[PDB]
Order: sequence, then structure tokens, then C-alpha cells
Amino acid sequence: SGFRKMAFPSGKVEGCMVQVTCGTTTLNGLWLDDVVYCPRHVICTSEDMLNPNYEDLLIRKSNHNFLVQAGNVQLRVIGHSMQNCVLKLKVDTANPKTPKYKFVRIQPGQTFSVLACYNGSPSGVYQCAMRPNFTIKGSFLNGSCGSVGFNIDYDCVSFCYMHHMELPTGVHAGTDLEGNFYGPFVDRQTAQAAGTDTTITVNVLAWLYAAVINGDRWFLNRFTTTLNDFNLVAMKYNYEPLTQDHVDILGPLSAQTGIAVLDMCASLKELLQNGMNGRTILGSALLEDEFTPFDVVRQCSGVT
Amino acid sequence: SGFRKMAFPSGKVEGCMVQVTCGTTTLNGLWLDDVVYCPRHVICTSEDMLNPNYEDLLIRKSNHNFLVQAGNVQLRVIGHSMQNCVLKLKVDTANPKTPKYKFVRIQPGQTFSVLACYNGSPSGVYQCAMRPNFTIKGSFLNGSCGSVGFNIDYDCVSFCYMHHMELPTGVHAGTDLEGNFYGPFVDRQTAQAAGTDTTITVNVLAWLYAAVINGDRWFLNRFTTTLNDFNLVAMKYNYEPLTQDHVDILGPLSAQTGIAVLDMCASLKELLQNGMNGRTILGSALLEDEFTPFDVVRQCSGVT
Ligand SMILES: O=C(Nc1cccnc1)N(CCC1CCCCC1)c1cccc(Cl)c1
Ligand SMILES: O=C(Nc1cccnc1)N(CCC1CCCCC1)c1cccc(Cl)c1
Repeated sequence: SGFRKMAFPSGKVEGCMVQVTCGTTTLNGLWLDDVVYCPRHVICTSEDMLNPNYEDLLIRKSNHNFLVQAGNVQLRVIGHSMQNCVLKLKVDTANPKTPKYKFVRIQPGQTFSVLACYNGSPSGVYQCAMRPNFTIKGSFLNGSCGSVGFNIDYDCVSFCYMHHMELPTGVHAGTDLEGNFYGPFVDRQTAQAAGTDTTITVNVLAWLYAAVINGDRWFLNRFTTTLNDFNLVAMKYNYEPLTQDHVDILGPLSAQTGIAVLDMCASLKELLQNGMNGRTILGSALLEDEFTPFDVVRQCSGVT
Repeated sequence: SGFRKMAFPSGKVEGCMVQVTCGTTTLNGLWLDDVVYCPRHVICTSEDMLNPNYEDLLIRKSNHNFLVQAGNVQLRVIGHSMQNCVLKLKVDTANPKTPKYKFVRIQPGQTFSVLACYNGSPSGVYQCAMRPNFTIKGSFLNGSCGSVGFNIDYDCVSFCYMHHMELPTGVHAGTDLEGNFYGPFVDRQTAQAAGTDTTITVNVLAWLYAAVINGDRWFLNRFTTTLNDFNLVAMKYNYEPLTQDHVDILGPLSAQTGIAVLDMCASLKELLQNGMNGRTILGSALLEDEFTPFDVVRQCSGVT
């Protein structure tokens, strides 16, 4: 029993963190096989970031300008290429600690763990959600660029995020491991609008199921609702509209608890319209949307 | 910017997790050097747990009865000894992945990361606080016993907790790495009272400083208070009384932000007496007490 914002064990990802220095700029890199992945802005100075011409900036750089340090040992760079907003530095040595991995582009609403790094050294690990507006509410300071987001299915690490930028609003923006930004963001020191964000409805419902499993039941009621009725309330409170796909993915939790999905929606409708009335659900005084239905099942069953 | 409930990177601790089986009972072990540490209740069956005579139960066991599996390889047990509520199994091989480590008994109010494990396999990592009543609000299921709590200063892992028991109230109880329980708990299937818990005042104040640093300032006011006045309010709202030692440890944050400790106490007094009025602080709709002053400084500065 109990329910926590659980991160994946960071071990397999720690063994891939390296420091990348190009000129005066230092950030984090991801060493998988004989390739080091890092944000392309490693080739910039603070001055260049206003409107960098990355093609031109990269042209003035050679393999020997990219200093890659794995803990304390130097890696020999034999190739360099820019793919979208990432630099791929071919090294002469394959990382002996490379785990089984995939590069995946996660969907908005999906969660992942972040291993925050500075100078190729890990500082901490936390569990995040990719917001519906493609930003993340991380904890990142200067030098955190290159820190990655990931998920782990048994021995396979699926890399999904690489940290690039902090928007002037304090939220974070980054790319998949092919350098494609999540959202409309560009790697430039300019004010960039993150779209209107919404609450991930399916995740809140999953977290309401986790609360039922762990004892918190005060929010349960004698009501039911329809997808149409629930969606009118979801619209009013800036919640993602619930679809049959979300209901279908909530199947396992509905079956384990015996609480129909639309009955749980009715509880969420009352919590939305009336608040928590000074009460808490799983230690939180608000509706938590950073646990997917899969995260709840994994944590409640003990999937290692 | 941003502020998250950050766990330490779990890598150094993952390399020490083993599975321990004695008869029909399987739990987690901690392999450091040539010793495997696990909860002594590994020698019990469900039936024995009502009032186990561990001395007698251990007497019926030999080195060959303790099956220790590190991932997939078997460890040869050459010795066994009970120290308080832990079993120390001497193995013939030193763990090649043993990091620099210490065994420390943490104080109530201090925080640590937990690497939740099942069958010697890690499932996740979360950041916890040792409650003032010596319980932890973890996420642990059957088989999680043996999962450890720890802190990391550069390359040294300080082990502070080992999971043993879930109280009938859903909270968790365990020992330091010498087998001494935190709190009045005994490793027996009996209803055991966890004392009246309080909120860790110094940690809430540290988290109020973290909010100021990260932009959340709405709670700041034109008021100040005294330690005496603040403590009358702390008493009324079940908060640990604030002492000069707590004020002294808040020094760094007070100096970085320019907000005197007693001024921040005055903000906490108004939040206690008036609530949050439908507002949030660092994404939380309640007063967070699971970040110590040191955790806030570490996260805000980027200590790896
Ligand atoms: O956001 C950034 N950093 C940051 C700070 C806090 C948290 N998360 C990240 N940067 C700064 C990167 C530059 C620093 C000076 C040397 C050249 C690299 C940034 C600025 C604009 C666009 C991009 Cl893509 C990145
Ligand atoms: O709390 C326990 N487990 C648990 C479950 C969920 C979360 N955290 C832990 N146990 C169960 C251990 C017994 C299970 C059957 C075989 C013999 C070992 C326990 C029961 C009484 C006292 C003690 Cl010390 C431990």
C-alpha cells in the first residue's frame, strides 16, 4: 500500500551520461553504442543564441573541437553530424555500459523519468508528464541541457526526451532523440508561446482508481454520468475530453476495483464542481494528472 | 528553474540489490562487500509472524538454506548472523559493484530516497521523509521488504533505512542497517501504534524559500513574528516547534533570498491560519514538508 510519484531506477541511464564541451559551452551528452547525442546549441556562445545559424556555426567546428568526457576518461571523436536539433558525435569506442534501448517519440499526456545532469554527472531523478501543450514542468538549471527523459520495460530503456530549453515562463522544452522538438519550440533565445495547457483527464481518473485501491474513498459517490455530460464539465474546467479510447485503457482499473469508468467520471465531475473541501487524495490537495493508467497498474502490481 | 520531489540517482544502490529466499519466503537483500543484509523475517512463514521467536527460528537454519541470487548468479553463503532485526549473510564473493558507503541512522524530519524492489529487482525510486513519528509514507507491496533508503554525497552512498513492515494503517516501518527499528515498532504481525505525527516545520519553511527562488511569491506578506508567537500557531496546527537550530540551518536560504527567517515564519503563520485560498505553491495545494533545507539548496544549486 501507499502511492508515490515513482521514477524508474536511473542506473541504466547513468552509465550513458557524458560531458560535452565545445569551446566555452558545456552540457550533457548521451553515449549509446559509438554515438554521443547532445543538444546542438553546444556549438553556440550566449551571444549566438539570439538567432543562431547552426549550419554556419557547425561548419567552423571539427571533430577535435568536441570534447567528450565520460566521468574522467576522454572519448576520441571521429565524426560529427547534426540531425534536426541534436548533434551526433561518432566516438571510436562503444559505451560498454550501453543498455538495450529504443528512441521513441512519446505522446502528450504520457509520463517518463528525467535524470537531471550537470557536467555529465547525475544529480537526481524525478517522474514527469509531457503536458498536452508539449512542455514539461521539470527542475533544470544552467548546464542541465542534455539531461534525458526515458521509460524502462524490463531491460530496455526507451529514450523519449532530451532537455534543451527553459521558456521565459519557467516551463521546459526539448526534443525526441532524433532532435525534433516536442511542440512549436525552436532552439533560440526568443519568447515562445507554449499553447493553452489542459489537465490530462485519463491520468486523473487513473489516479482516482489508485486512491480507491489504497484506501482513499471519500470522493466516491452514488452518481454516474455519460461521456457527453462529463465532457461538458471537462470543457468548463480545462480538462482533455474523455474518449472511448481513454475508457478502454481504464479497463484494468475499472475491473480490479469494480467501479465503472463513467461512475469514476461522476466522482471527478463532483470534485471538479465542488473542490476537495479541505480534504486530500493520496496526500495531494489537488487533482493529480502525472500518473497514466499504465503507471498506476505497474506501481499497484509491483512490475520490476 | 522549477522544483521537483527529486530522488538521488539509484544506480549505485541497484548494483547491490539481491534476492534472498529462505524456505518459502523471498525478499530483498543488500549486497555490500562480502555481506548480504536483509530483514530477519526472511526466516519466517506467514504463520510464524504472529509472535516469532527469531532466535529459535534461526537455529533451525543453515548457511545452505539462505538462497541469495544477484540478478541471475547464485552467491555462496559461508556465514549467517542476526543483528537486532537484520540478518547478515556472509558470502564468499565481495560485490564488485559495491560503492563507497556508510550506515547512518537518520533523524526524524530528514529525507532519503527509496529504491523499491521485488525479488531483488528494482521497480522504482522515490524521495521520502522519515516522519517525526518514525514511520515513512512509502509505496511498498508484498515482497518489497529489504528495499533500502539512502542519501548520496558525491560517490558515497549513506544507507539509512531498510523496509520491514507495513502497519495496519498503511504507513511503513523499518530499521537502520544495523537492524534497529526507527520508532517503537517490532517485527511482528500485531497492531502497533505509530505516535501522533507532526508537520516538519523547518522543511515547510525551506520549501517556502524554494518557492520564492522559483517565482511563487503570492504568500509573502508585510508581517513578521517571533519564535514564541510562531510556536503558539505551530502548536495549534500540529507543526514541530521551531528552534534556533532550525533558524540557523535556514541561514543559507534566508541569505540568498534576503527574507529573514522570522519573516518567512510570518508567511507560514498566515498560510496556517488562512489556508491557500484555492492557490498553489510549486504545484502543490498544501504545505510540503518533505524537502529539508539541504535538499532545497542542493536542488537550487545543482549539486551532483
Ligand atoms: O534554456 C537554456 N538553458 C537552461 C537554463 C535553465 C533550465 N533549462 C535550460 N538555454 C541556455 C543555453 C545556452 C547558454 C549559454 C551558452 C550557449 C547555450 C537556451 C536558451 C535559448 C534556447 C535554447 Cl534551445 C537553450
Ligand atoms: O509488512 C509486511 N509486508 C509488507 C506488505 C506490504 C508493504 N510492506 C510490507 N510483512 C509481511 C512479511 C511476511 C509475509 C509472509 C512470509 C513471512 C514474511 C510483515 C508482517 C508483520 C511484521 C513484519 Cl516485520 C513484516
